[PDB]
Amino acid sequence: GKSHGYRSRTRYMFQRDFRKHGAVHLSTYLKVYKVGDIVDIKANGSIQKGMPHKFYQGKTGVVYNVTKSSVGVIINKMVGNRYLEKRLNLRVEHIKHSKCRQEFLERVKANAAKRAEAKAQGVAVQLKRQPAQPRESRIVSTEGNVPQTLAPVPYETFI
Amino acid sequence: GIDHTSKQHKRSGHRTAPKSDNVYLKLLVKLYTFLARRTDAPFNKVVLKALFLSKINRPPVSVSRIARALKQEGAANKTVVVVGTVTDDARIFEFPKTTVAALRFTAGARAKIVKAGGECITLDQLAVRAPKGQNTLILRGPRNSREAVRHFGMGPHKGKAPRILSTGRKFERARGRRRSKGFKV
Amino acid sequence: VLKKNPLKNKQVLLRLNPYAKVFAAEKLGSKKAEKTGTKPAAVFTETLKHD
Amino acid sequence: AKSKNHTAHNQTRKAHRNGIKKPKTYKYPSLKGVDPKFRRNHKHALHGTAKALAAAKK
Amino acid sequence: AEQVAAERAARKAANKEKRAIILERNAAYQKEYETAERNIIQAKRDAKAAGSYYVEAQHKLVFVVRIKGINKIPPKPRKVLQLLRLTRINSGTFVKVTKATLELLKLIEPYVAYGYPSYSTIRQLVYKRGFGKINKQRVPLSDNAIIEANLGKYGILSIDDLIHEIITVGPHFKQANNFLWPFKLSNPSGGWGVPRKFKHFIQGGSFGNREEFINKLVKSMN
Amino acid sequence: AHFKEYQVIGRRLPTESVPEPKLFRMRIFASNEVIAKSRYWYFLQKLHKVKKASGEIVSINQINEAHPTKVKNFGVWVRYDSRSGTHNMYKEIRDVSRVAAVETLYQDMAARHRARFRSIHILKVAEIEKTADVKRQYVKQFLTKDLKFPLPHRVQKSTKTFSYKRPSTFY
RNA sequence: AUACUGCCAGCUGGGACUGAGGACUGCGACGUAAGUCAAGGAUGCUGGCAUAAUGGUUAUAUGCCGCCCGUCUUGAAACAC
RNA sequence: AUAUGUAAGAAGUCCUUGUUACUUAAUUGAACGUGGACAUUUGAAUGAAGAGCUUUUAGUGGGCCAUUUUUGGUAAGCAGAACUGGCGAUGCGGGAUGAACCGAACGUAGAGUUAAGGUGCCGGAAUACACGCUCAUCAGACACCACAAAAGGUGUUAGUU
RNA sequence: CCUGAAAAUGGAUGGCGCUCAAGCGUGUUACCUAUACUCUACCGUCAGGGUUGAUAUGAUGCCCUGACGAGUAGGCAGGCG
Repeated sequence: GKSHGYRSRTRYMFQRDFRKHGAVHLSTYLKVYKVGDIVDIKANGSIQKGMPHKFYQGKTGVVYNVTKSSVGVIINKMVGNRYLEKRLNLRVEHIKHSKCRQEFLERVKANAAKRAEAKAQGVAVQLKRQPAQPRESRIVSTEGNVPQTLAPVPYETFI
Repeated sequence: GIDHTSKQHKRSGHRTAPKSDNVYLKLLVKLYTFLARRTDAPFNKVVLKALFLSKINRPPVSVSRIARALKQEGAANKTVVVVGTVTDDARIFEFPKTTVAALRFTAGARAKIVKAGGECITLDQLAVRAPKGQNTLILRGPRNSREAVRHFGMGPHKGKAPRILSTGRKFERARGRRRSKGFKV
Repeated sequence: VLKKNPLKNKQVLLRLNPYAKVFAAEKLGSKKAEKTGTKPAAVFTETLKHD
Repeated sequence: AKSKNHTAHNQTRKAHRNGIKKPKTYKYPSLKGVDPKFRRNHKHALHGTAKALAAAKK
Repeated sequence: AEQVAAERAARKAANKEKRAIILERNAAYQKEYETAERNIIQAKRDAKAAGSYYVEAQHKLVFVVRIKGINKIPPKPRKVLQLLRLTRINSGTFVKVTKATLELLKLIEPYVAYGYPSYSTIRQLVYKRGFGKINKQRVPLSDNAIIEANLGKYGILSIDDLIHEIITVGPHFKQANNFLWPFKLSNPSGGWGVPRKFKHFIQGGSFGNREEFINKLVKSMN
Repeated sequence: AHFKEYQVIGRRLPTESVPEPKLFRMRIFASNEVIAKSRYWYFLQKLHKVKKASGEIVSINQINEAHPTKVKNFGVWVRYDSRSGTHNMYKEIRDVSRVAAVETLYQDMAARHRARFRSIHILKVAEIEKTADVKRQYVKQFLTKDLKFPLPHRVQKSTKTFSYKRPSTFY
């Protein structure tokens, strides 16, 4: 008979770590999550209450509720031909903030700084990001760097 | 061959040339098509599409609703334009001295308008006295307050008026609707 | 009613561009250049011809 | 008379016909499922805010 | 109101002034092209004389032609082709070179032939097959009036200005390229030059990045 | 088509830590510039820790033969892949150009060992002109002194399908 | 100078298919201005018969192609009905 | 590696904390908000063929076949899964012939160019051009594909010592 | 290339036939043609539009522009009898 339990096929996924077993460091309990914060889900195998499902393992959501030792996270899950909004009551041990959102907020603050600078003098700030442009022309010297000619090597057993 | 992204030969999905065979409605549609084409008035365009509209999409608007629209600030002297039927409300005891333009008027509604002192006018008189819809206020009736829409979207945990014929005890008030009988919806 | 392609029908070409007229007048499609003798490097030729 | 048991063939195509478009988001999401203590406090705070705003712009 | 003498004179004077400014702009563009090419040549010669190597700047524009049919194509390359507006065989589009567009081209490598076009082939394509996307309709360019009416906010007032933006990709290259309807090229007049198309151009096939041979290929196809 | 001799010199992408990389150069026979750059990157990947994304090509110049109108023997050291393993071999051919020399080398490889340009690496091509240095009889037999020979059984191609006298193979 | 490559809004020649379309218009070119143009789709001139000549229909012949329809079926021309 | 979750702003970013029965030792925080400042780079690329939304209903609920991943099996034109593309439902050009392969998808005509496949004749197109190799008293001849192995042969050809 | 290498009606590199090939491996390059691509005409569908100057066109009228066209089960529309 087939087996599809709550923690089915979660052996290595919920495997704790290598040389990171045991108690958890208290930074995780010290972190503060407010409503609207984007957070990453990585289940902790040593904590068994508030554990997320293996589907939500590795997903990212928005905090919508805060409780004593937990946080309500909203995840859009693809069910068939649409995403449904699932609400999870996860614990702070399993939950973790989003460096991507932190970086975006830092970029927003910087962007505002450059716009203020432009309003100060207007030096064509170009707020937006640009992709990797093709490299322009350059002149490379040969003094001290005379080209060393290479040739394909003959085959040898090397055993 | 072409790798099509959208569906080929797709109709507009909107209504034009209304299904009604009313020659007078056709005359009004012709007049307002001309007005919308040669005037550039968004009022003319919206009145044209409201003329195109169907019946359940043209709910009756009550004289009480018109009175509320006039009680809106700075709207006492605006010509109240409805594309549909204006019904008489017996729950109001006062009416102002507005002008109401509409496709149809019930006897009680028209009597209320003319007794309050205003004028009931048709869409052609509205066009002749306000080609650009100057100082007009368009009224719309509640489309989503009918039996069909209250039945629409029925399913578990929606609460959408199950399609039933006999209402009362022992008519779909049992297992699947209370915890004492199996589950609750 | 009918598309007339430039690069033929000099009338349409001139309608879209009068610099076509001045380009033809000055023969800029075959334009000479002033000669200057900037000789390359002996190390350059030796690297090119290196075995 | 055995038959095919299960397959996911054609399923993604059927989904993507008119499918995986994102759900629509709203300002002021539903306050259901949030802490009822916070709900009571937010109700009272909103009532007070409305009263104070009306007093400010009488 | 006769609308025979005064209106005609005003319209013709405006047209003559617009033609004069278009001519001045085209002369400036030709001078810029010639200066850029000659400067490249003298930069290479100066590097050779100084003992250093002049590395060519990587080309900022490619022309990409979908050359495979519309059957049996996986979803990701199909979507990338649709995003690049390559929905038919022998269908071409100009692409600005960035990391994102290079990744797109690498994704759709086995179905397109792309390369680095020159001013000659760009002008050939625009003049011979130039169609604007106006009100979601493919109308032929055929008129600096049309191009100015649909792109005058960006200063593009003629086919020469449009071509200049395309070749020297600038601030409004995205708008000009999107205004340009995708080019519907014919099959090459002399053939593809290879017995089998669907190998890489390096491997003796036809698809992939033929860097500067796209000019010859697109001139044969156009 | 007919191969062309290219020198392709390129480096790794100059970083802040190590500016001005070592500028490696290669001589390669390829159809044109695109295949030349492809083969240069392939060989430089086989030899050194660098790929096309992590490096750049600073120069690619065609090399014409110094004298394309004099006969010289050519010693070609190549390595190729068979259906079983990899083998190195040395061939000698009489030819007027290095490009035509590798043309005949590739043709002879394909003819005699079914090896394709895919499977063949040209390790080295050396121009020589000394007798008693060439080791192949099928070259020394032409480098013999006062070499003259006839061409027996001459066959003349005809344009028309019908000829009105029996052909003569004299010469 | 010349295998080569690239460009020409460079110059000439020989073929083919097509001719869609309107009661004033548009965009243009051409000697210091009259107005003409290859510029928003073919006109000019000249021949043969004032008919089964061109054609339509039909029956053969010829070149190539063409499995018997309906159904069940993953699959029918089926030695499946 | 390939796949895969997020974010790339106006429902946003900064001073007034205005309300609270929540919370704090505390006008401390939390949530919501009033006043003010931010334009043609409103905060990457590309595209968008009009976004979005509702009702109602048909047929279907025997599938099969490539290329890759892969299970049982000696194996199977066997049985069973994953992604994608196809056939079913689809003609057309090529593989002589063939549901799936290769090209390419289809209104009625004309001209031109090709794809895949080909150019001795059947059969439209070089009894082309160039270099080699092969002589079989069962040659070899173009994927899917319509089969062949270990072993051996100074047959012949080409390759370190 | 040859030996290994044996199955039953007569038989299939598709056949004829082919031996410095019309075989095998690899390179130029010309050439042939699909209902595919380009351009043009016509038909239909869809979309976007223009039109209240005569006392002539039910404005379901007239006109302009562009894109598209496979199809079983099935749906709808417009028509014939």
